[PDB]
This record gives sequence, structure tokens and C-alpha cells, in this order.
Amino acid sequence: KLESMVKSNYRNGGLDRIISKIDFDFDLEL
Amino acid sequence: MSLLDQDYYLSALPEDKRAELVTLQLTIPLKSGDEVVTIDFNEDVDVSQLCVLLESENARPDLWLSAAKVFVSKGNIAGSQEIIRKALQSNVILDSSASVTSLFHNFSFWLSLMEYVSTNSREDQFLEYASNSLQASNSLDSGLILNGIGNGVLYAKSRRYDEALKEFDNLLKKKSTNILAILGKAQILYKRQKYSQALELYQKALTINPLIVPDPRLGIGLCFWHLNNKQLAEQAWHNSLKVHPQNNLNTKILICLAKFDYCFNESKDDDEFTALYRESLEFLHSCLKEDAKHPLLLMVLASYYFSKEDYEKVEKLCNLVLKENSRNAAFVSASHFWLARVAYHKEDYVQAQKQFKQAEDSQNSNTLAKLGYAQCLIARNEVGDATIYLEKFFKENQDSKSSEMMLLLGIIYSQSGKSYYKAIIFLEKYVAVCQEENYPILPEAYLVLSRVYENKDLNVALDYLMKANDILGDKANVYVLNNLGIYHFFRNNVSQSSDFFA
Amino acid sequence: RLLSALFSKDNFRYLMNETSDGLDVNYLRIPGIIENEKSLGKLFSSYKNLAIENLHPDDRLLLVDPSPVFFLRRPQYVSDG
Repeated sequence: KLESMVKSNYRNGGLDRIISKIDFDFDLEL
Repeated sequence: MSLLDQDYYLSALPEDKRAELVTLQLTIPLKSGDEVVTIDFNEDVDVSQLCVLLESENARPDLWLSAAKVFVSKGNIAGSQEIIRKALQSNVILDSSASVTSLFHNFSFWLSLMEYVSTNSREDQFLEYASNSLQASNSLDSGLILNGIGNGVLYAKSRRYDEALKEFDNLLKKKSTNILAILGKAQILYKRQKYSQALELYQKALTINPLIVPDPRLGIGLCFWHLNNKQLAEQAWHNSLKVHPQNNLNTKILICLAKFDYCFNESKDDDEFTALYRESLEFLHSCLKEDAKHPLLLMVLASYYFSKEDYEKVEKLCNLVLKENSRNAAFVSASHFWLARVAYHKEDYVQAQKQFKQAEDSQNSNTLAKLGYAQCLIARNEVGDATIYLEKFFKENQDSKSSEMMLLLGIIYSQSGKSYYKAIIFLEKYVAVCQEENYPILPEAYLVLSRVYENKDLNVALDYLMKANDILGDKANVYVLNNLGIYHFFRNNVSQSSDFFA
Repeated sequence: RLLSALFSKDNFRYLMNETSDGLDVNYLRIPGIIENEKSLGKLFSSYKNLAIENLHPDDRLLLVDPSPVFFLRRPQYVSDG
């Protein structure tokens, strides 16, 4: 069932939306 | 079990190789006789005063070159050059044989090489200085194998791989225990993409010397990455970090990239993906607290910030990387790719296509840049130009596993119609690649295959449509059900056609 | 999102070319190879006392072929008796 479980939003193309749900603050110089 | 650290291979070695090799205090006899002076290198040692004292007491050249090595470890390349130059002016080396002068000339050659490595600029000037020093060393003493090693390294930097390989063959004929010869040979073979031969050479170097600088385990991890055994690569990189916890941030960078790859290709669920991605971001930020101006880290973070709709900061980092690392073409290609991706949201199709072309010209290995270039050609409605470009790319790269390129080729050929067989081949290859990668097969490819097979084989079209319906599940549309009903009607399956029509 | 999936597939394959900075070999980096003029030979003969057995087990696990058997003897010339 691991073959069907691994198929999810990021594989379908919602990777950008998933990353957008992850918020983190960096020490950027720019 | 026994702890894997530097202290393990220290305790394996005798105490002579433990304590003496890492001494930070240098003992210098005086010219007055039995009097000696001990100077600790932990304190701020002045180059000029130490050189004047050494010249006055006329100490052995071993102390001069050891002080030069320590100042190399301190990063004082100019100070080490001053030490070497004043050593050549010292009475001892002038009264010694030409072997000592040749050794110090080779040390100056290594100083020029280290300056080139630490700056990655003024390559021609430092190479000429190093070549002159090495030529002087060879003329004064041609029997030193270190001169041959330096010649091989000089050929390798100038991409004269054949002559360097011949020099390393001569060195191997002289003796098979030369670790530096094995490392240089493996570096050349890796440069010639002979990963397996370099992997055996790296393993041999690791077995001979686990405490040799440069670290063979980095090359072993690179070879494991080339052989897809990235788990062993990460394990060897962790062992390398244990052995070398300082001045080895590149190992941490490779570990972060491997962790990102594992998160991308192994996360079984969205929550696990989020956890692994956040862990990779935290590890990358922790590595950034030591060096905050490393261009590769900014390039990696640009992907995350592009996914965060922070296009402005992506542009700032890309321009900064272009300004600093314009010598490296890969960073120029990556920055142009990210600028084109940013401009794609703005729909600057001409500007994005030009940026993709510049990225392609900078680094031809960027397949994503060429695919984005084809996408921009589609965006400007240049169907024929995109088709010709895609055919050229496919014929040049028939072994490349670009599944989306083949899917796009199949869709384009289906739109053309006359090239239906090429569409069948490309869509079947796309299906096979997706099955091998365990990725969700797009049902649109199955619909296109069914449309193509309508004029060839109704059975194959019906089977592909059934597979597409099973993939969609509840996402089945009216067109798919109607075509299934018509297929069963032509198949004289009255009951199944009636059910599909219902 | 198609280009995002392509980026995920490719990841950072072609960005590993710059990461070859560890391949460069320099004589002055090793601390104990230079302390005496013949320290290179001393270090080369210091590891002949060591072998695969002295290696750490995890590093032994890193030596993967890209056990002896009782019925393969090493040839001799004088025998015994």
C-alpha cells in the first residue's frame, strides 16, 4: 500500500502550495 | 562499539604520529650553541621578527618550512611567501645543496596553488608563477618525485590530462604507495567521468590512509551519488564530519542536498514531507550561521523562496550570485533559470525565453532551462519552432529520461496527427518512466493514447480509457463515460454500454 | 507546476560540479608530511603496520565491492614432508 500512499499532493503538483504552508524565518542579508 | 572519530585513528597510530605531528610549538637552536628558543604558534607570531631571528641563528631549513606550513594553516599566504623568500636569502639554503632550494621552490609552487584555490581568481598569473617555480625546482633537482607530482597537478589545472596521467603512471612505476599520486589520478578520472575507477582509487587511498588530506570520503560519497547509493554517501559524509569537524562546510552542503533529495523522493505522506522539509531548512539555516555569503546556499534557498512567492528576494539573491560568481557558468545558468521562472508569473514570455537561452548557453546540462525554453516557445504560440527544438533536443539526447518532454511531444504529435506513431512511442515511454519512478500517471496521456488508437485498435483505446477511469475514480467526466459506452456499443457489450450510458 | 515537478525530479544534479573543491590535492595541507624532509616516507611506512583490521568497522562497511573460503589455498613451491 506504500505505492498508493506515496502518491499525494506534491507528486500531483501541489508542491508549491505545500511549501507555502511551511513558514520559517531566515537571517537573510538581502 | 569503538567510537569513530579522529581520536580512534590517533590511538591506532603510535604516539610519535599522535603528538609530534600536531605540535604548535617550534624549537629553534641558536647560533651561540646549545641555546634554543621555543615559540608557540598559538600566540600571534610575527613573520618579520621570526624570519630575522631564524636568519640570524641560521637554523635548519626544516624549521623554516615548518613555520611556513603553520602560517599556511593560519591562512597567512603572504607571510608564508615572505618566509620562503627570506629562506632563499638565508645562508643555510645558499650553502646547502640544490635539493633544499628545489624543495623551497616547490613549496612556493604550492603557495601559488593555495592562493589560486583560496581566491579562484588571477588564474593565469599564479599559474605562471607556479610554473616558473616548479621549473626552477626541476632544473635544480629533477630526482624529486614531488616535482613530478607538481607537474601532474599543473597539467591537471591546465586540462592536460594525458601528460598528468603519464606522470602518475611513472610515479606508480616508481612506487605504488604514493597517496598523492592516487588522489591526483582519481581526480583526473573523475574529471574524465570515470567514476568507478576513481572509486576504486578512493577506496585504496582510504585503506592506505584514513587521515589523509584531502578527504577521500567526499569522493566516495560523490561516487555513491553517481551509483544511486546515496545512503552510504550520507553515512560516509557523517564519518567525514566526525573526522574533520572544522573547515569542511562542503560536506554539510552535500548532506543538506542529499536530505532534500530524500525528502523529495521518499516522503510517504504530506506530514512527513513537511517535517523532513522543515528539518532540511533548519539544517541549512544552521549551516548558514557559519557562512552567510556562500552562493550555492543562496541558490538552494532561492527555490524555497520562489515556492514562497518571494520573487523579489529571489531576484536580489540571483543578481548577487551573478555579480560574485560570474566565473562559474552553472550559477549563471541557475540564476537565469530562476529569473525566467519569476518572469513567467509576470508573463514576460520574450524576457523569460531570452533568460532560458542565456541559461542554456551558460550551461548545456540544465535540462530544466531547455524545457522552460520550449514552454516559452509554446507560450508565444510558436508551435513549429517548439516542435523543431524538441525534436533536436530529443535526437541529441535520446538517452535522457525526460518524461515530461516525451509527454509534450506526444501531445504535440497528436495535435499534428500525422506523427501518431511517434506520439504512441513517447507516451508509452512516459508511462514506463512514471511506473519506474512510482509517480502518478497523468490520465490525459491515456486519453490521448485512446484518441490515437481510435483509428488503429479499439481494444487498446478501450483498455487505456478504462485505466484512465480507474485512475480518476470519482473524477470521471461525461466525455469519458460516453466514449466507454460507445466503445462497448461497438464491442456489442449491450449491458456494459447501457451501464456506462446510465 | 510541471516545471516544479521537473525541478523536483532533477533536484540538484548539475549543481554538484562546483562541489568538487575537495578533489584538489595540496602537499602543505597535511600537518605531519612536512615536519622533516623525509616525513613523507615516514608517514607512508607508518601505515604499513596498520591494515584493514585496524580500520573502523563503519569505514570497513564503506568498502563495498562495485569472505575467504576454506577450499582456495594459496600456492606453494617447496611443500612439506
